[PDB]
Amino acid sequence: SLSPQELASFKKARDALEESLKLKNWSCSSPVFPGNWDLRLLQVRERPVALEAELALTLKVLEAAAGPALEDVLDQPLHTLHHILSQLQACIQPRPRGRLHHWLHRLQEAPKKESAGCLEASVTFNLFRLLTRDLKYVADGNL
Amino acid sequence: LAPPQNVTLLSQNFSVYLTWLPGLGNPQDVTYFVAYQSSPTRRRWREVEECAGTKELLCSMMCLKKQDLYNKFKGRVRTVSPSSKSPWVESEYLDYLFEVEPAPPVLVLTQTEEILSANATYQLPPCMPPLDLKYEVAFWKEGAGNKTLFPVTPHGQPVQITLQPAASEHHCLSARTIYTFSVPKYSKFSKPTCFLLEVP
Ligand SMILES: *[C@@H]1O[C@H](CO)[C@@H](O[C@@H]2O[C@H](CO)[C@@H](O[C@@H]3O[C@H](CO)[C@@H](O)[C@H](O)[C@@H]3O)[C@H](O)[C@H]2NC(C)=O)[C@H](O)[C@H]1NC(C)=O
Ligand SMILES: *[C@@H]1O[C@H](CO)[C@@H](O)[C@H](O)[C@H]1NC(C)=O
Ligand SMILES: *[C@@H]1O[C@H](CO)[C@@H](O)[C@H](O)[C@H]1NC(C)=O
Repeated sequence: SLSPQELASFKKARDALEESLKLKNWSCSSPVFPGNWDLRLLQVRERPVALEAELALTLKVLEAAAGPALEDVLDQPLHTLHHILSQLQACIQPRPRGRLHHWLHRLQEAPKKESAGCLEASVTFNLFRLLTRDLKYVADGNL
Repeated sequence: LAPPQNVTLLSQNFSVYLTWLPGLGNPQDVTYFVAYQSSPTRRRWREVEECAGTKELLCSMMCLKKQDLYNKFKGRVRTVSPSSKSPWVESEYLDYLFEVEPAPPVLVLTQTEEILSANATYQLPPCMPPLDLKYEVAFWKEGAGNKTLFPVTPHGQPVQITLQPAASEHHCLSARTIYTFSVPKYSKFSKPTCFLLEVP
């Protein structure tokens, strides 16, 4: 699980991002993460795939947010996120469609349709649920 | 109407509550209305059905519809009578994962031969995020100077104690919860459960 120090450093970054958002517009035209997003709604085999997609999007957005003003407070959080992503990718073994396909589609479209403010607010507010809830469900069925 | 005073969002036993005090102006049989913020990405103040027009000075704020316990949120209360509605008073933000206060577990005791097992159980709010709860069992002879403390153990696992056949004294167990997110939070020790040890 995540150590107190990793979690303290995520909180500091999450709070700094929330602060910076008070001073920009970050309206979203569609929810970046679907409102019912929850890995427990997916088959065990599908969960790592969903988790990977939110993790990769989270990393890409926070790296682009990591300008000179925030690079210091985002450095530990990005390092931790990279390491989780690598551990996860190492364990991912590769006609109507269901929630997994719909959710990945929403994630994949978000960076093309939405403002940077929208993507930042969305991965920022999704961050602790990602770290504490989604990461936990996947680690039950690890493979 | 004078707005409610000292409006406070706090946590107890894994749950969240809003409390307050009556307005400066002190009319009577006045009632209160309560609302909470939903998730930051779809925010809207929503009313708490069960607290609507309450005459109480608190309100449970746990497992509310559309509540997002993984982000900060505030509650709000206003004083109301037929003759007026007060302005809204907001609480500070409360950020559940970092501010929740754990309760002690309720220990389930079983015995087999010389092994006494003390197993933590909890009644948890159904919406609770999956916290990593651990617990620390204390064990002692009633009235004794020192107590023994067993290793901190994860919820899910019992603590195992070896009994001394000949020690037929009244003994006592208690436990507290340790919840660690970024900083360890300790509950109080539960009320001691006591018993006469007897091996054969
Ligand atoms: C000590 O008490 C704890 C409870 O505080 C017991 O752990 C719990 O054990 C039950 C019984 O197996 C588990 O229940 C089931 O959960 C699984 C997982 O979702 C589900 O598939 C089943 O349908 C059922 O609902 C429960 O998960 C578990 N809780 C934990 C580990 O946190 C434990 O069995 C006790 N140990 C003893 C008596 O030695
Ligand atoms: C009540 O609120 C007032 C105003 O903030 C504060 O000065 C006082 O310390 C509070 N006392 C209690 C008991 O809440
Ligand atoms: C704590 O919360 C649970 C779950 O809502 C409840 O069932 C239990 O009675 C509570 N315990 C105490 C000490 O009030």
